[PDB]
Amino acid sequence: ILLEGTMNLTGEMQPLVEQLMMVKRMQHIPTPLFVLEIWKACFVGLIESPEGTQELKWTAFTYLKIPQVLVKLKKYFHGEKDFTEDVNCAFEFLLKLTPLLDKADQRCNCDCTNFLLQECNKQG
Amino acid sequence: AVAWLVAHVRMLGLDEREKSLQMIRQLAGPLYSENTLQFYNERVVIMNSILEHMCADVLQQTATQIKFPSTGVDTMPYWNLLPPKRPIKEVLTDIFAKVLEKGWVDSRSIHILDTLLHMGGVYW
Amino acid sequence: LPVSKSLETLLDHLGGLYKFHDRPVTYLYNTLHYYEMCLRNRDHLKRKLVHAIIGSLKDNRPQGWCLSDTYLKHAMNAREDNPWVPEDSYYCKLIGRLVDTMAGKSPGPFPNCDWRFNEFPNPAAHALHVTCVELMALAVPGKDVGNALLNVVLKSQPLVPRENITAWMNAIGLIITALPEPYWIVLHDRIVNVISSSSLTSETEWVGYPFRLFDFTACHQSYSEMSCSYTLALAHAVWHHSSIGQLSLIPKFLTEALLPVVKTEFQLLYVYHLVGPFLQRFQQERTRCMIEIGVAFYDMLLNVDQCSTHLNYMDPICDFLYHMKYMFTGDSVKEQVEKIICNLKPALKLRLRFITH
Repeated sequence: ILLEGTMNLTGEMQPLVEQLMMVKRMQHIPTPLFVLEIWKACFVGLIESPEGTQELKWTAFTYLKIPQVLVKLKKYFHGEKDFTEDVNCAFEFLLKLTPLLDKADQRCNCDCTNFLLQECNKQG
Repeated sequence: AVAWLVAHVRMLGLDEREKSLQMIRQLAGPLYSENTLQFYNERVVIMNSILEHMCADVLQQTATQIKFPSTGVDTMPYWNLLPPKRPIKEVLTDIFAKVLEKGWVDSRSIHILDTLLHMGGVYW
Repeated sequence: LPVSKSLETLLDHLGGLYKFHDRPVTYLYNTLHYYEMCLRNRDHLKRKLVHAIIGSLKDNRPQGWCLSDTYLKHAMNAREDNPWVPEDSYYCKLIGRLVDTMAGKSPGPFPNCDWRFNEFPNPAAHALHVTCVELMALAVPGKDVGNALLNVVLKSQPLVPRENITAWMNAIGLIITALPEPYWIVLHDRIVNVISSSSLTSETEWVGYPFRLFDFTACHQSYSEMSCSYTLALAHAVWHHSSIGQLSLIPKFLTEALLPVVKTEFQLLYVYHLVGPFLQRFQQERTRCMIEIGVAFYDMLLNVDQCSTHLNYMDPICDFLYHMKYMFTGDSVKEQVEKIICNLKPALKLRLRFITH
């Protein structure tokens, strides 16, 4: 996800979901740990590497990748833990590591309000 | 201007008269003191300057230090960023030794590796 | 208290007393051992002695001591309440100086006059007494020292970098091993009481994987940064730095407070991370408490035997205790542990039937 976001933030309608399915089923595939890894990915950037407009590209890539994983969860699997409680424990694991959001605030200066707003937006 | 910069870098280059000529000449420094029908001699001018800076960057790098007519906020984050007086035998330490302990891709190293591949050969 | 202003005026008449050496570290320790908790009279004395000691030290012109002048410029009015509020960021600058003493601007204003007569084998020697006089100002520090340090750790100020953190770790370790006992005594409850039982009993979270995250250096990325990890790092720092006499009270500590807090098994792995890697320091000189540590761990076993359904990573603890016995203690504590390991679970018996031998 890091490489894809850093290389081509556009022209990526849905090949990345295909590669995600590939690396998932052709490996240990824990859906909760999966979304944890992808979230740690989309937030590990946007803070260290970018300094200017690259941060804008980073946030745009994150807010494009969240509908990607959303439609992934919608179309990929259905019948056993249909991406409802796994997402719950995923966001719980996220909330466990507070220094993540601490660095997010050190970077964006409004990561609390912006975080709540992007959360309720993704809740669309 | 970029086309003629390309023509000069394809030219001898040892003269560098027309190169610095077009550099200082096409500079957006003068903010149209006359009644130039631009209406955005600040925003459009800065955008034109950063555009001329983005293109032909490595082209002007072929010569000595350019006049730097952009005068913006932050330059291009990604660049060559390769040690000139150093061979390619560096991914072992600057890249591989880091990611050995670094459980990520380190987007700086991402662009470094991307530039290194097309500058070399997939086999080696 | 009142006529002490007269001896203040007297030392003002005796500035020459401080024309040879500035070593008030011991002069504050031996006279402050049991005083920080009851410093109220001495607190009101220091309320006016701050500027007095400042001027007494000011009988020079190298412009080297800035933290005192920083307090002075931060103490224009109502010096009893203001300069102690924004200390954390202030402490940043403080630790900033220290993190510049080893790799930063080495030829700075600190080492001079003459690098060999102001007791300069290292700039940290001068860091010692300046940190001392800074934290000896008020009374709520000492109790607040470790609190503000843990704050600037997790409430990381934008001035605190995240890449060279280990230098800051060494710095906090030095400043803690330098300050007297009522200053570092807070670390006990800082580690065992704050977060060691945050939720951390049964349904903590899916974060239960202990090895990858609980051990430090996992927070090499901006991710993988748990609060317990930074806490263990601060711990190991203060443990290694204060491995002279501060560690000497540690065994009883584990026997006093660490008993009714251990409920789960990753709590046991955490307290192992806390205690283990410094036992050889005791083995060097303080062997007479090793057995204590030993039975302490053994006592923990009892707990993790009672309120426990299954043990997934038990064999790590088994071989850990195995090498604990064979590499350090040997056939020394056999009789004391004989009566304690008989209560273990069948798996633990099957593992340590040679330990009992």
